Amino acid sequence: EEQIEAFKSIIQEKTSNFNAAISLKFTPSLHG
Amino acid sequence: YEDKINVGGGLSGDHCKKFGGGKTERARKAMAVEDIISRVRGGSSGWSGG
Ligand SMILES: *[C@@H]1O[C@H](CO)[C@@H](O)[C@H](O)[C@H]1NC(C)=O
Repeated sequence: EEQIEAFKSIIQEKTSNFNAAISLKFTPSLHG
Repeated sequence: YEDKINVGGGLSGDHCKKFGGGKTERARKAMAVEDIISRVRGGSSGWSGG
């Protein structure tokens, strides 16, 4: 009698996030 | 920063990785051989043979 078994499992994940919060406000009539 | 001239700037990054690996291997082997031979010089042709 002969018997053999083989199991394999692989999982891959890669997150990514990139904020950008930049504001401009200027007032010395003139306004910005 | 701002001085009454204003300069604006802002950045925020986020990175993440999730890796996974799994392996399984199973082997099962069995071998059996049995032989039984009986030599009988009893003196019976058919009945002794049986
Ligand atoms: C933005 O910033 C927050 C807090 O710092 C962070 O959790 C997130 O991963 C960033 N990126 C996004 C929301 O895309």
